[PDB]
Amino acid sequence: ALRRYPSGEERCIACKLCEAVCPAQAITIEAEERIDGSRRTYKYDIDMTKCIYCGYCQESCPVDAIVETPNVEYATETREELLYNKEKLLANGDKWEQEIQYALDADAPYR
Amino acid sequence: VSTFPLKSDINITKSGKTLLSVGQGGRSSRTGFTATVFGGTGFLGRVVVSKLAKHGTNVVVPFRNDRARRQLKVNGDLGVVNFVEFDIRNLKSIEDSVKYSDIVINLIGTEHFSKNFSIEDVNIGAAERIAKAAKEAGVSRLIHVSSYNANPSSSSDFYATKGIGEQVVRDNFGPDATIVRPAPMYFRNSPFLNELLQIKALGGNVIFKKEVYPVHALQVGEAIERIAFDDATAGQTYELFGKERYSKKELREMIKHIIHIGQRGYYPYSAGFYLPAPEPFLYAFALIRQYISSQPRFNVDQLKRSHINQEIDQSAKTFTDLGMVPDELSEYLYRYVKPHISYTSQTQNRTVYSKEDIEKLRDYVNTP
Amino acid sequence: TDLAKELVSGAPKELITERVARIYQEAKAATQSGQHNTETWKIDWDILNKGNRWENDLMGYQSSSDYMQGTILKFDTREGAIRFAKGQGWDYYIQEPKVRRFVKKDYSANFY
Amino acid sequence: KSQPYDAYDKVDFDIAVGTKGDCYDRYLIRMTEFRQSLRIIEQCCNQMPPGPVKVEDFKVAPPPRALMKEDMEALIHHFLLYTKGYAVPAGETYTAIEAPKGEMAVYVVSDGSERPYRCKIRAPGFAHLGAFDHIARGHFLPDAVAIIGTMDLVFGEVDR
Amino acid sequence: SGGPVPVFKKYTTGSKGIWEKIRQLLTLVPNRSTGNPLVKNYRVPPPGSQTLKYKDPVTIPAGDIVKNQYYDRDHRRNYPRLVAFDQTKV
Amino acid sequence: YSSDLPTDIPVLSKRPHTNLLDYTFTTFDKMKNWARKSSFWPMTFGLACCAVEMMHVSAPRYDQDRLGIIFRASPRQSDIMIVAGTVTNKMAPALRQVYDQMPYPRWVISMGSCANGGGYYHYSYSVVRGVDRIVPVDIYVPGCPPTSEALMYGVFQLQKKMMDGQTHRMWYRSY
Amino acid sequence: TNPTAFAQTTRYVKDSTEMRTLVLNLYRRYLRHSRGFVNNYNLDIPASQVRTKIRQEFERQRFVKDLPLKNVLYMKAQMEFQELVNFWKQQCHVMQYFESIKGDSFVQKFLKGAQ
Amino acid sequence: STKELTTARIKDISKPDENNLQQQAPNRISPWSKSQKPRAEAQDNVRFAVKDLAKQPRPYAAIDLIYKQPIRYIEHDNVAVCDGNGGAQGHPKVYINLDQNKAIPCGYCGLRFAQAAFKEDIES
Amino acid sequence: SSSIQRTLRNLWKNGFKKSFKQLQGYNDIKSGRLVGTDSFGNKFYEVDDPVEIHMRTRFVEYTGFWRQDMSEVEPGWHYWLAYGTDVPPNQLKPEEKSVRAYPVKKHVPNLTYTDGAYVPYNTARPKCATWDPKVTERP
Ligand SMILES: NC(=O)C1=CN([C@@H]2O[C@H](COP(=O)(O)OP(=O)(O)OC[C@H]3O[C@@H](n4cnc5c(N)ncnc54)[C@H](OP(=O)(O)O)[C@@H]3O)[C@@H](O)[C@H]2O)C=CC1
Ligand SMILES: CCCCCCCCCCCC(=O)OC[C@H](COP(=O)(O)OCC[N+](C)(C)C)OC(=O)CCCCCCCCCCC
Ligand code: SF4
Ligand code: SF4
Ligand code: SF4
Ligand SMILES: [Zn+2]
Repeated sequence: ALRRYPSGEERCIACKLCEAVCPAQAITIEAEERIDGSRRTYKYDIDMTKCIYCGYCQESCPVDAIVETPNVEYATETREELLYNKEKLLANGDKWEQEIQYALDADAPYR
Repeated sequence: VSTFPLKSDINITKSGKTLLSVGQGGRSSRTGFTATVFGGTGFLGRVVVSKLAKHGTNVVVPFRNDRARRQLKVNGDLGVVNFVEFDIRNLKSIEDSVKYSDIVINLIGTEHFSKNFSIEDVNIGAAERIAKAAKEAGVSRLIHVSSYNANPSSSSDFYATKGIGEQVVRDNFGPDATIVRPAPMYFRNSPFLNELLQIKALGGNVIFKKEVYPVHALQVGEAIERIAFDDATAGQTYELFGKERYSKKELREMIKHIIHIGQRGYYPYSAGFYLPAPEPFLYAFALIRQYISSQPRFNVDQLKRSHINQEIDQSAKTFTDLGMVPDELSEYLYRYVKPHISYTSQTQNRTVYSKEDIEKLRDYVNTP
Repeated sequence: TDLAKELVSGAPKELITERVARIYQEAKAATQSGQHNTETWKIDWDILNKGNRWENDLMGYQSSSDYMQGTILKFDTREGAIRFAKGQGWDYYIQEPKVRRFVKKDYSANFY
Repeated sequence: KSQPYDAYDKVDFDIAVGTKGDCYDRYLIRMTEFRQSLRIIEQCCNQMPPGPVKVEDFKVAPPPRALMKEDMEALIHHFLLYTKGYAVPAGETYTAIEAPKGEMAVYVVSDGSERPYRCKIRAPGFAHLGAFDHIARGHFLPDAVAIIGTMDLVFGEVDR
Repeated sequence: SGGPVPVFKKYTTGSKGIWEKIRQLLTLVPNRSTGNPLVKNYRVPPPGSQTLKYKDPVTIPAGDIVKNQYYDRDHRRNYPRLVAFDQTKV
Repeated sequence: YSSDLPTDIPVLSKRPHTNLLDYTFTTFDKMKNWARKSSFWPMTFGLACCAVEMMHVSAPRYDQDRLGIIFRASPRQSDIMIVAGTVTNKMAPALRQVYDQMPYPRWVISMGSCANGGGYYHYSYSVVRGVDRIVPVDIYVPGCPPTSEALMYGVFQLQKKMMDGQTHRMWYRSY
Repeated sequence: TNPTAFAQTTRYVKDSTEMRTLVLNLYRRYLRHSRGFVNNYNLDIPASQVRTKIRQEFERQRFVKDLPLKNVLYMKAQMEFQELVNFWKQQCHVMQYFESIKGDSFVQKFLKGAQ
Repeated sequence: STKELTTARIKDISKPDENNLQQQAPNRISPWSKSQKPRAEAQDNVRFAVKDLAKQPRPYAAIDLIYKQPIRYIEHDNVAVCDGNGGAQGHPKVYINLDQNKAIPCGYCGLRFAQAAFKEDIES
Repeated sequence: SSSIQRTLRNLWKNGFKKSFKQLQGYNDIKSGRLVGTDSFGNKFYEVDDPVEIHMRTRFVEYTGFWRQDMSEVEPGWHYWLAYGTDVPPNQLKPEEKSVRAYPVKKHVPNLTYTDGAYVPYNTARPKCATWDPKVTERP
């Protein structure tokens, strides 16, 4: 999931750390200057059929933008549904924000 | 198939769209075309869907059987093959299948009538509705597959409805509709060969006397690939047939020797490989099973068609107009009847029938 | 040297009759003052004129058909790179590295 | 015991040794190793010391996240460890550990870069299965199933 | 030495009252545990509800702000050199 | 030869039950769908680490047998094919043959990143990039490996799909 | 450890004349097993076409002159022979082996994209 | 008008409709990047033919939410310090100069900081 | 835990209607103290019975009677059910809650096997723009 700041702004600054670390090369990122001048991405894809669910992207994120929810019940009928774009990842972040906050408040001190 | 089906990487449709192909022509490549294959879960449909999707062309497959459509998706990459649950009695479902399509191939047709559909409804009503819906969606190309003996004045319901289907399609979609008249097609699990391979073929003296010009099913699907991507084929009629004429009795006896049913002299007669019955009895049995059996059996109309041989319309076009040489049944006969061989199992030596071996076997069959 | 080792390597014939490899020494990046990457000789293949990269319409992925697009061999000497390219029967060409001319540089020259 | 590693020299345990060299002896050894491992686990719980769990070297080990967001040098090391990695001095090694399957070893070749030049993985199951022909000859079919089980074969390890 | 341990000293759910007396009579080895973790002891504070306040542990010689020159502990760049002895040097 | 096709007859998945025969064949489908959903027999086809999580579904903690799930060693006696592991090019012909030997009705489950799209070995010279290149997949289970509950959730999704089958009502209304 | 069926001990032949005999001996073994290849893999072609295919593959290396290359070529041919006779190959591989098939003009490649 | 639905703009010339599925976001009509594909064009694909557009993921546009946050005005200091208002769970701490007579946003959060002496100039 | 006396106690506490619903999906008759409800409508309970085993002290009562879906559990209570914390989301401190600047809607479960399934698409424009043709007449 892709997370937001409490003000609603996206946490990711399109720094492309997660794309470089990813052992399976499951992350595709395209970025540019936003309309207002912010450093933001306009394309953030994760191939869930290619990811090995290893957490390197979460560890490398400097702003905690990309995280892994404790969710596992999202099996899909078609393989296309496992190709997450930015809209799917941002929606997941909004949907699972409360549960992610549970994990962060207990695991952040150990990081 | 080959490695790249299109003759050029840029194609302009009849509706004005410019389509650019990307890639060398593999699974990950694209042709820029989106096609709808009505009846893509049928015998010919699977061949057509496999050829279109293997080169990257987007295929929309309307379907009514949920389990039958699953094997079609393997042909193409992710997002290439799409499915729409449809019924010819649902106008909205048909209009959704052709909304994004540049090519519409109508493979819907039947030789039987059921409790829900008649021969007219599928061969004429379904074709007309698909053709008219395609034009209102601005589809550049429409391909309709009629039968080999399509004739609106024919005494057979199947041939007459196919003949009317050709005319009703051209009126609705327009002069830009291409019509294909394929001969009986031979292939793995082919209906033309399944009847011949059936051990207990009731009334073989009345049914297996029909003479046809069998054509390879892989070539028919290949021909449709040529027609769809070549705008020079619009508005034409294609008769797809083999060079060599065959009678079903010759094929039946030739197959009997390949299967080695005759290894035991008594067995073919005892097992019921010959079931001579009077035609009036076959008519009665076909009439009864039209309302008792829940599965499509040999019906009344097919009994009429046993007396009608395949006649070729000379004015129509052939494989030569598409730059192809028809495959010979003698070359491919062994590989398509091989699964039905009794024992084989590399016991002593497999008897592989080549092109010359099949032709010699034909002489033996006709030798008294 | 003269042995045609490509007959036993197992690589497809297209590597010989259709692809061109470049033997080169990496040039120093204009954004950095390091020269470590310029100490080794490398071999890569010229891109295919068609099908090197195309956009997958489903997700915008960079699709390709060039199987040598991501292969870069490393050599310690120029002679070793030539000997290996000749051994495999590859069609290649050498890009001679540019050498920087030496000019004396002293602080006194800021005024004289 | 032959080449102690990772605090195995600070715990007390015994090794079971068979005599007949058949499957039953190997079953008994693996049951003793069950209890000896439980013996070691108890000592590790009691003797767990305080201190860092990774090397205090931010050029190899990632810095803590809290220190990353406050220290300039921590951010640089965090950035470079995840984008370029850490370079390893040129050379080669053959490191082996007493894996549960047997002797598992890796032959890693370093070229001074951040990516291994060669990584040969030695699988005890790969060597065990190579002796299956020499061991299972003359036995019956159900004995082969026992011999396969007694070798503790995982084919990801074999086919790495 | 890891000798036999009574059942009540093991962190598993056991029997009570008459059902404990019956278990001792019928079981061949009465001191064995049932293997069901204690609901009131095992994982009762979940990892997400721990009250411990974690702090990063740092050693003094290598993690202090003074007397902590990095090259004094730069073992990676002080690796042993690779030396090969041929028949000439031997 | 006049054909008058109705235009607004809903498709089978939307078609309500109007006459008495609709409830008859829907009862026929539900009796079969319940039987196949309840008698969920996968085939023992463990390939790689994904199989370990598949074993823990049969473990006492989850006890797949409580739902009627029994693993069969022969394709003849199994109707569910769970591809749990990496499919290699050397293995792909064997996987296709085993799949073809399963009598109908049959379903295929793709578990783990290897079977879904290749996962860690996507760019390998000897790995198939997704089992769907060989056999049709009915449900994809994500994870590396998917947890024992992740696999059970995928099975529940498939059983939900199976209970919605209308094989015998399709013959009555669609054919 | 006993070697599998039809397994030969790898050897480096230092005589060109001896190498020619070994190739001829292996060439006849391929021809003798042509019918076995048809039976085991259930091919759609007669054994006569298999022998033509075997001859064509052998003729592709007829004019190889370097002796070290001959030893590798002979060794791999022995491995291929062992693979086919022992039915280690799947039937799909052998079918595709015999499923191997005037080039296009400059304009024909140009109009479609070429390579 | 399909011109506001397919062109990147700093502001939407009209009020966004939360029930309109052709907007880029429920709270924003136009896209906010020159390379961002318009949602209306993206949904005009063969794969959306029989798909309900309402249930598709439509997260709110972050560009419209961040500018609803009031400007933070700093008293008796020309430097603003921001770390995400979360500390260890925020972003790396950075220092923003406020000498210029305008609001300057954070490099990570996008929160805008300025001096109180420039409050009148900025608001007008 | 598998005793018939435990079932009889839960049968009495729950009643006929509650227990029969458990006899249709749960394959077990269980009773517990209500902890809260999610936006989708599911009810969550905690069991104080000493005879319950380690991993069976928390359970959900789904809204449906014939079919149950794990994805219908709200993300707020999904973590609590899996024993990730001892504080249910309805017992959360105001500072421990998530702050959303966007509105919140009803929980939406997994949408597979429906018409609402997620359809992937490219969020980026084509990297090259073709020339818009124009005609200028020569003098
Ligand atoms: N030897 C041959 O097979 C010959 C073929 N033809 C014609 O070629 C065309 C292709 O048929 P073929 O593949 O060969 O064999 P089939 O007769 O099995 O193909 C029939 C196709 O049309 C569909 N169909 C029939 N009725 C309906 C209906 N009411 N509603 C929706 N779909 C329907 C079927 O869908 P579904 O499977 O889901 O029921 C199927 O896909 C046919 O029109 C046939 O008449 C003519 C001469 C020779
Ligand atoms: C004679 C041969 C041997 C016996 C075989 C018996 C097999 C067991 C039956 C299958 C069970 C099954 O399928 O019931 C499961 C289904 C649920 O179906 P669903 O898809 O989960 O929901 C879809 C259904 N809605 C939409 C309604 C939710 O329950 C039912 O609808 C039960 C209600 C029907 C009426 C029940 C009482 C009528 C009397 C029935 C007894 C005479
Ligand atoms: S968790 Fe998945 S996406 Fe993230 S770095 Fe690991 S493999 Fe890549
Ligand atoms: S690591 Fe975090 S901030 Fe950097 S690109 Fe990935 S998600 Fe964005
Ligand atoms: S997906 Fe992951 S867990 Fe499953 S087989 Fe592949 S590597 Fe193993
Ligand atoms: Zn900030």
